[PDB]
Amino acid sequence: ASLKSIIRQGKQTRSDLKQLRKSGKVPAVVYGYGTKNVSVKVDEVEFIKVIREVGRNGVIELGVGSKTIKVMVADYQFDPLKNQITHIDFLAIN
Amino acid sequence: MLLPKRVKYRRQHRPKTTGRSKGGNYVTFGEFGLQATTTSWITSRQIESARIAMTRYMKRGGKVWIKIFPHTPYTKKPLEVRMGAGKGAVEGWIAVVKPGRILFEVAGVSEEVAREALRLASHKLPVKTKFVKREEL
Amino acid sequence: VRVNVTLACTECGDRNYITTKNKRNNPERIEMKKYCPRLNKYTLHRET
Amino acid sequence: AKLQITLTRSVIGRPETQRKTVEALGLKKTNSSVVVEDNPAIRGQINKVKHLVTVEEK
Amino acid sequence: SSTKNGRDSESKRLGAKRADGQFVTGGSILYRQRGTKIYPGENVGRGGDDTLFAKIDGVVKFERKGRDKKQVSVYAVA
RNA sequence: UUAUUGGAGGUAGAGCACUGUUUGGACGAUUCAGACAAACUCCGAAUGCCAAUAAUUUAACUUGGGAGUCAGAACAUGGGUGAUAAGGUCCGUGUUCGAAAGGGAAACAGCCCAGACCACCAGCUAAGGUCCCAAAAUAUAUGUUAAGUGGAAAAGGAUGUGGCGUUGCCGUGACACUGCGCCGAAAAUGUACCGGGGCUAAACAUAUUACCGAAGCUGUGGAUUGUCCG
RNA sequence: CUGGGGCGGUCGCCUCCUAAAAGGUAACGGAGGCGCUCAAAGGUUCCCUCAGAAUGGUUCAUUCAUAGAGUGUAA
RNA sequence: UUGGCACCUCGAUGUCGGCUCAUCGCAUCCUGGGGCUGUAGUCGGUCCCAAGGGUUGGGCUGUUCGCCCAUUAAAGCGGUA
RNA sequence: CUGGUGACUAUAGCAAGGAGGUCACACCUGUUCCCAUGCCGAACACAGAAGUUAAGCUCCUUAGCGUCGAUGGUAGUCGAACUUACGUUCCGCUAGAGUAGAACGUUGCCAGG
Ligand SMILES: [Mg+2]
Ligand SMILES: [Mg+2]
Ligand SMILES: [Mg+2]
Ligand SMILES: [Mg+2]
Ligand SMILES: [Mg+2]
Ligand SMILES: [Mg+2]
Ligand SMILES: [Mg+2]
Ligand SMILES: [Mg+2]
Ligand SMILES: [Mg+2]
Ligand SMILES: [Mg+2]
Ligand SMILES: [Mg+2]
Ligand SMILES: [Mg+2]
Ligand SMILES: [Mg+2]
Ligand SMILES: [Mg+2]
Ligand SMILES: [Mg+2]
Ligand SMILES: [Mg+2]
Ligand SMILES: [Mg+2]
Ligand SMILES: [Mg+2]
Ligand SMILES: [Mg+2]
Ligand SMILES: [Mg+2]
Ligand SMILES: [Mg+2]
Ligand SMILES: [Mg+2]
Ligand SMILES: [Mg+2]
Ligand SMILES: [Mg+2]
Ligand SMILES: [Mg+2]
Ligand SMILES: [Mg+2]
Ligand SMILES: [Mg+2]
Ligand SMILES: [Mg+2]
Ligand SMILES: [Mg+2]
Ligand SMILES: [Mg+2]
Ligand SMILES: [Mg+2]
Ligand SMILES: [Mg+2]
Ligand SMILES: [Mg+2]
Ligand SMILES: [Mg+2]
Ligand SMILES: [Mg+2]
Ligand SMILES: [Mg+2]
Ligand SMILES: [Mg+2]
Ligand SMILES: [Mg+2]
Ligand SMILES: [Mg+2]
Ligand SMILES: [Mg+2]
Ligand SMILES: [Zn+2]
Repeated sequence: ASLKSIIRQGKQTRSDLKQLRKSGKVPAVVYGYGTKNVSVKVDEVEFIKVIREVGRNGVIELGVGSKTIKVMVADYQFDPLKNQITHIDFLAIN
Repeated sequence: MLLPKRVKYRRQHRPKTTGRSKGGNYVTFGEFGLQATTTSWITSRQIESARIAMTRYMKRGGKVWIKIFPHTPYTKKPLEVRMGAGKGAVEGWIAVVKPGRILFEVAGVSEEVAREALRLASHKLPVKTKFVKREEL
Repeated sequence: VRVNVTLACTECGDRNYITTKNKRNNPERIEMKKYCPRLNKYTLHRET
Repeated sequence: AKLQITLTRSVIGRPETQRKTVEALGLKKTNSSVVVEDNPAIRGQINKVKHLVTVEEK
Repeated sequence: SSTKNGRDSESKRLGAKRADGQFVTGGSILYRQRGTKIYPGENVGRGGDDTLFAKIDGVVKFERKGRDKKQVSVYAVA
């Protein structure tokens, strides 16, 4: 139910994103009612653990910068080759 | 399958083979699929041979989906002719396959049976392949 | 259309106005009012 | 508020447009130099030919 | 054998002949086209072969008309 | 030439709204889902192009006198053709050769670095290199390979070895990704693609510090012709 | 002219693709068309709106129908 | 091999077959060593190692090729303009 | 607030429900005149006013279809380095699709009230 995210500060380059995905992290974005858009990054292993523990339509307690906002996985991007999640869309369900 | 019933133009520019697979990258009709990891033309004869192998091993019972169709005709000049004097005549029909494209899907058999059937089919194809399951979180 | 024609005025000796027609469609000498420079008015120019 | 630009790579084998930009910067021969006031236009020229020049804040 | 193909017509050099924001004299062709791919706007005429031309001296402005149509006008330079 | 601003247009990609092609359902042609297109488009870049008024720069145009040229080539890249053959052929774009010497690529027009006014037994660098041939590191740190792999190849095969993980039973397995190697691997005068000797690093991958290295740049003297003020 | 020449094919003009989102751009590259026609199928003023489907009737009517019709002719 | 291309040679690089004389490769025809065999033996089939030596006299055809006669342990396939 | 008439990329349209006609708009009643149907006063045109909100039309509440639409990422790609690998790397630009979301119009005059 709980996942910790790190705010992505500034505009990442292509190399920054490549290093992020190599280091086992997933870029993500949080938006929706009660929250302002913010780019974050979560650990892939931890995210998979949370998602298997709550399912697909579940509610995730996402620590986003001194705020424990509740989100749902609106969408995600997957690379079928190398079997790696590449991006997540966390929708703050209010 | 085999070939289109008709096409507007029977002499077509050959398709571009660089890049990654544009679509059809997920299992959507069955439980398991054969995913290409390498790029090539795939002919109708190759498709038919792979299909016969997979369905014969599965002993019917299951369902087979062929996700690629040979839309593109390709031409070949007659044996031993000089260059020029127009384009040749249609020789066969091909599909372009790029990494990620699901080639076949199966359902209605166990996981082990699906794996064996897809391996047998893959040995008929000009591409490297990987066994894939229906994608969930 | 089918054949070139020349339309002639009743005062001007010029045959300035050539045009075409279909002989089967209009076998009769076609005529129409055309401007005539030498008279500075429209007159009746008829097929030759 | 002034940059020193040095032409450290030859214009031989470079496309004509890069050569024209190098010429517009006042650089003549290899290892020649210019000093110009910094502004967005000069920055654009430098960025166009940055693989051929070295910039020092002067 | 032989090819039945091999024919083409002379290219007709269509398209824009003056730039948006450029000053033109009266009679200057702004656009060659088939049909009204761009429509005649203010102080702009449409010739018999659909050529768009400036009817006054002024500055060329390409502008949108409606949702999926375009036009070009000429405006007298103040 | 760049910055900024405005504009024209339909490529790459993508998509299926039209045309055509196609797979599996459902209902009794339509509908759900999923694909394909140089001559399909509901969409649509990067660039390039046309202009307008700031920075840098040095051309531009017109009119005359005099030409030569109208066999091109390779490389890279966007495409047609051919067989996603050719040192093939035909167009677009860029470079070099042509008409260009010098250093590197063993040798090697077209690749990489770089454009030779002349002289010097001065110096700094480029590509490329530093065990001997043969100038400069038998350099430093971490690791990989054991195949002379390095120093020419594939489907496929395999308890070769290293890094990563998700996992299961209770040391042991399954699975997924990945680094480097192995087999697959047969040609004609003589070893015979590392250039040779040789090398287990003198191979490979990261990082760092030196140095060598050209007719490039600098230093000194000189020649010629211009510009600014001899 | 010609991937030697011959034989075959082609030779002017129009449209599309190739053509790399200005224009231009080749091959014995991929497709087609022209050597006219119309006295209205020209000009002007006024008015008008299609294909198709469904449903009823021993062509008509209703309903939808942004054009999926038509535009003399190839695109 | 039949070709594709048209890069050397058109101020000349003699074309097929045979004869003479060879020389090299190994994808081995024989001989030597060996694994499997639906290898009892005698013979075979197939694969692996192996290039030392050996590997034919006639009929027909210009022929190469090929068919045939009679042999032989065998009558190998290719490169060298 | 209504109407007339413009401007704007449907954010404006369609769809479903409800509310209203004092004037106004409309439906409406007719065909003598002007005018009118390849036939018909259906339309156009003209007299009007019996009546009616019933429909058009205005007003209200809905995001159902349609339209608009970020941020984040992906594809592609200018340039550079590596490289010949159906490529890799760096840099700038940055889609399409989809997501949150916007949206059941905004406004210029003229007149009435
Ligand atoms: Mg799709
Ligand atoms: Mg043309
Ligand atoms: Mg005309
Ligand atoms: Mg495409
Ligand atoms: Mg389909
Ligand atoms: Mg298909
Ligand atoms: Mg397209
Ligand atoms: Mg080539
Ligand atoms: Mg060539
Ligand atoms: Mg070229
Ligand atoms: Mg030059
Ligand atoms: Mg040289
Ligand atoms: Mg040199
Ligand atoms: Mg050299
Ligand atoms: Mg060598
Ligand atoms: Mg040398
Ligand atoms: Mg070499
Ligand atoms: Mg030094
Ligand atoms: Mg040396
Ligand atoms: Mg030395
Ligand atoms: Mg070696
Ligand atoms: Mg080797
Ligand atoms: Mg091997
Ligand atoms: Mg050697
Ligand atoms: Mg060497
Ligand atoms: Mg020197
Ligand atoms: Mg010098
Ligand atoms: Mg010929
Ligand atoms: Mg002939
Ligand atoms: Mg272009
Ligand atoms: Mg163009
Ligand atoms: Mg024709
Ligand atoms: Mg003709
Ligand atoms: Mg040959
Ligand atoms: Mg040639
Ligand atoms: Mg000769
Ligand atoms: Mg001679
Ligand atoms: Mg052997
Ligand atoms: Mg031997
Ligand atoms: Mg022998
Ligand atoms: Zn007259």
